[PDB]
Amino acid sequence: GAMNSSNYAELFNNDIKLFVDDTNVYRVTVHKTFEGNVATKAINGCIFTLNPKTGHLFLKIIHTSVWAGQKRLSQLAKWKTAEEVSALVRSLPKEEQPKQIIVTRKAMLDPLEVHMLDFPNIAIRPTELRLPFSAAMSIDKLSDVVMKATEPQMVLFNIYDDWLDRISSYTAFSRLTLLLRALKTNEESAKMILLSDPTITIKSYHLWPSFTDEQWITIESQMRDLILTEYGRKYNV
Amino acid sequence: MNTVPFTSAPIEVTIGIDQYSFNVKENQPFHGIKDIPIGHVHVIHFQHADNSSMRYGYWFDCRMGNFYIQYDPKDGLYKMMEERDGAKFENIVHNFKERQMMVSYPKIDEDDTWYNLTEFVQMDKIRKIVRKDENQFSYVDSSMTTVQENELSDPAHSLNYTVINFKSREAIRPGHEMEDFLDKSYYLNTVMLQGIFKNSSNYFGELQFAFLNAMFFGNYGSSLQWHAMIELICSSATVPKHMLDKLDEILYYQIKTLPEQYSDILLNERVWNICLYSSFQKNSLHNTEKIMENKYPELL
Ligand SMILES: C[C@@H](C#N)CNC(=O)c1ccccc1
Ligand SMILES: C[C@@H](C#N)CNC(=O)c1ccccc1
Repeated sequence: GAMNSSNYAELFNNDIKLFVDDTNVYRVTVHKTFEGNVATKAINGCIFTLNPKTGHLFLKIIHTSVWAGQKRLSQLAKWKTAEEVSALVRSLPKEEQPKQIIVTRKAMLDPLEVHMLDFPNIAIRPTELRLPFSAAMSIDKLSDVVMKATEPQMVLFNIYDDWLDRISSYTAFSRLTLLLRALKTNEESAKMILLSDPTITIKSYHLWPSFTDEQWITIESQMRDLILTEYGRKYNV
Repeated sequence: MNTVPFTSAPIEVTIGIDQYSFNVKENQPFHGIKDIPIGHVHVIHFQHADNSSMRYGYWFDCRMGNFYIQYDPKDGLYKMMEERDGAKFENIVHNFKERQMMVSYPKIDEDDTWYNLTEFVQMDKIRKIVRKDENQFSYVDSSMTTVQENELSDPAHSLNYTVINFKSREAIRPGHEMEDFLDKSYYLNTVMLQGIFKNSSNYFGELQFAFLNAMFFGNYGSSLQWHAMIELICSSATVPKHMLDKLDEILYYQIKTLPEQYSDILLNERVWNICLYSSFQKNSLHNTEKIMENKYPELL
């Protein structure tokens, strides 16, 4: 059934599963036309497909050419997402295919189900969690590869860097969700926290800075404060 | 005009014949139903006074044999049977008619209701959905499940309606996933009409048969089938104009005949609102939309 607080540890068991987030697939800027009407201009997007146990991220870049001459783009975007997730599953060896795909938005359920009819044993699940994966485009290296793309492209990352050498998947996912929640709630402040100290660098092969265990505790506390703070500046508390 | 005699009426029962019904008191001298119009299928149905549970009945066509009803005190129901001795039957009937112990099928001459509800229902096709080949008539009750219901448990006692499933490989061509899900014309016209049903006359008939079993027996799986067959048409952008015009007439008479106090359970809000207001055919069912709005505006 639906994935929620009560079954959260299931994410880190040994049954292969993927989250799919489609909130950055169809991205537009809204602008005025010379005649004073409103129009949109699409910009490159991406499907965010993540193994929460291993950190493996399959980042399918959606190039603006896929929308050319198409109608009802917000609806098409869900079906295009489902087509690409299905294609990814089919590309994986059988022993690497997921047993479950969890969609972050319920509107992806029917498109993904229909595209996965050939995989009756892969469960397609919604979630009650309000996960912050939209903020993925606030990770500088991910945003950069999406905007630079001149054609459809799949790029693989480990969204946990090397954290699993020192922490469990549960703790890694919790840190990821904290960082992304902070970037979503106040991107500028969150990025200030992560890069304030010029002596902590991001390795070429990593997405996040190379914090020590102690510095991660400090960082994580700072992100929590921000999320509470902003919750005051928003609710006046 | 044909006749279905009864041996007797040993238990108190409400008897229906098509859209008509009457109550027969325990051991009341009652000997059957006469003046049944030739040319249509008919249904004779039963609800016992003591156990309103289990409505049950028999679909038949008097052109296919001489049928009568007899109560079985062991299995506890009124059973339809065929009398093969033509002269024995005619003599039984004529005697019961002379003694005026037969209700008269009470058809008004202006009234095309039964024709309009059964236009495409045949006894040969009903026998291909309700399988009991030794009999020329077909038993149906409130509890019988459909083949599709069983996929999700006694097969010989099932309604074999054509399984319709919008999220299935039968419904969705590889490579046309979005197209076929959002516009079911392929599935309606190629898979179902050209490939299974054989023509629209057979699609309309199973849709009519599904409705009548839902209404007369409260058969839940039949109601599911009726609504699925409506939804499959309304969700197709490409439907022959003659089918849409006929569907409007079909549904009009079904909605007109539905008992008002059963609408809550027999009508699926989602299907009807989708069909009348959101679907490709939202503007093609004028008669049905007008009767639905004047008779059941709450559902919408
Ligand atoms: C008056 C009768 C005689 N003799 C003929 N009517 C019926 O047998 C009948 C009519 C209505 C309900 C049940 C039986
Ligand atoms: C299952 C297929 C068969 N036979 C299709 N059903 C019908 O043609 C039909 C079934 C019931 C009444 C009228 C027509």
